[PDB]
Amino acid sequence: GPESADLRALAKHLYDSYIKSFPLTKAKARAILTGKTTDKSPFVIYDMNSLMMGEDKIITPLQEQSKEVAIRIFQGCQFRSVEAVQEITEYAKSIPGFVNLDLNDQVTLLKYGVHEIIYTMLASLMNKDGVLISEGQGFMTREFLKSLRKPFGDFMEPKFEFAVKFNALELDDSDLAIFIAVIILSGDRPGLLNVKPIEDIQDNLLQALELQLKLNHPESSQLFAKLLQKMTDLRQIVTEHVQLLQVIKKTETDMSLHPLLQEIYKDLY
Amino acid sequence: SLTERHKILHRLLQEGSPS
Amino acid sequence: KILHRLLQE
Amino acid sequence: NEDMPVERILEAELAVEPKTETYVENDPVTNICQAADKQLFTLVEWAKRIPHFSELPLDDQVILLRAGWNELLIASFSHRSIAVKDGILLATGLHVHRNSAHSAGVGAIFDRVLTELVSKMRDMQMDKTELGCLRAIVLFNPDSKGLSNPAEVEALREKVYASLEAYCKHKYPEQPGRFAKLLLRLPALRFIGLKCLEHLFFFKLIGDTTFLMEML
Ligand SMILES: CN(CCOc1ccc(C[C@@H]2SC(=O)NC2=O)cc1)c1ccccn1
Ligand SMILES: CC1=C(/C=C/C(C)=C\C=C\C(C)=C\C(=O)O)C(C)(C)CCC1
Repeated sequence: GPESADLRALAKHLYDSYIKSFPLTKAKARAILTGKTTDKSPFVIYDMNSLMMGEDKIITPLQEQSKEVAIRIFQGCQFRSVEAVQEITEYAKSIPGFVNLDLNDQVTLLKYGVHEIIYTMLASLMNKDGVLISEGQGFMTREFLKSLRKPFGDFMEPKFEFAVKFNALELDDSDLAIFIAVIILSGDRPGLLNVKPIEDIQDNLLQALELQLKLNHPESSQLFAKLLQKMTDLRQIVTEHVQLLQVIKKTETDMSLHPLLQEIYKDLY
Repeated sequence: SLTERHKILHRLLQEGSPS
Repeated sequence: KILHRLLQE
Repeated sequence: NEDMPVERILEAELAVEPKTETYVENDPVTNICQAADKQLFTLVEWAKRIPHFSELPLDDQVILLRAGWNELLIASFSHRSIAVKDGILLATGLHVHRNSAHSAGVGAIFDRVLTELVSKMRDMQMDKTELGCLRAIVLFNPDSKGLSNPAEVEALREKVYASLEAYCKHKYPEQPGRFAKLLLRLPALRFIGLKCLEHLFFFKLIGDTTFLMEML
């Protein structure tokens, strides 16, 4: 139809804006994970010894001392999130129509969307053995993460299990760009004031995603529906992590949350 | 209110990320 | 239990 | 292309809930719980009528229903409540209004049902065929632990996707985004389903409550 060329132009705009906002693409992460690159430097962390050797090799850089390992790691993930929220915010602001939304609604969409996107993009950095860290400069094993003391040894496991199944869809960065846009423009977030303009933008993005998938994965049947079904798993990943945090805050001395994450998580589910 | 409970996101959305 | 029975019926 | 006919799914849906439940002339939780138990029995009946469900290993049939009854029931009562004002309509004919849901300490989840499920189904005029397909999608969940053949369950799920898609195309050709909008009701249903299961774990735990008990 005559909607098709604007839907491809939209896909392309989103991809270009994705490349602008997210330093480590899936394409780059895969090159690293499969060893393809030649600037292939990843320091591998698989036990306490290698963690000590590699920790300084791993942004906002200083040294608050004496915390145990599990906590320093859990909190490293937190600071990665802080950075991710900023990249995602920039990306969101490139989606046509987004910055024209009520600013309350922009906040709400980011508040409830950032973690679903974070776990989506974390998949791009994962294989069944571990995850890339500090933009590809390190690699931390799944077994190492799982060996941490309760309750920190199981916080990653639902994310690896999601990633294994997500990565089986074989999406590329062009696909991801549109899917992430779809997640941000979610009209079911609590407390939205103006649902209709959000859903109108989302409908257009969803048309763009279906066309992208059909063209880019011409032999993958019902790829579109299977991808949209992943938004259900993502919602559960997030709500289960929120709950884990609630235990932790009621039972772990005083790990304080970064203020950006304090604001995100305050009154979230 | 909402934006008041989200000062940082509000600034990021309107101004961008400071260096 | 019930579920099993109810299915086979 | 109807290795999963939408006519059958609509049949399976129409096999529950008639006009005679006018009324029979509060404790919302026991009322809701009583409706749940009742509808659990008709759920096996529903499932039997969903194409190829019965053709599955029996232990599989058991786990699919064990895993999804929760969401399967919430989906049904929510769609039934499309015309009601600030409440839901149980399968026993009773209303539960929000104030008694707040009075019973379950206001928060209850309001989510109203905003993220009922109100959304109302605004898009979700039809019963659509509702039945979504329930079938929830039914055929191949990540449920214990499945002998998950790829067969995935296959069935994917047939609902194609058949529901074909249906929305034919029935609603002026709404090319309709099929996606349907699938996008599922994340809220999952979240609500999880919170509801915790509340029941709690009510079971304190003794606030038969088939339902088994399911828990
Ligand atoms: C395992 N890696 C890779 C990143 O892995 C992540 C896992 C989870 C999140 C979500 C964070 S953690 C939290 O409680 N809230 C959040 O937003 C974000 C990133 C790292 C990275 C840096 C240091 C240590 N390890
Ligand atoms: C309402 C309600 C809840 C319902 C839970 C479940 C598990 C099933 C309801 C089934 C019905 C309502 C079937 C029908 O009407 O046909 C819970 C306890 C979470 C919290 C209180 C609000």
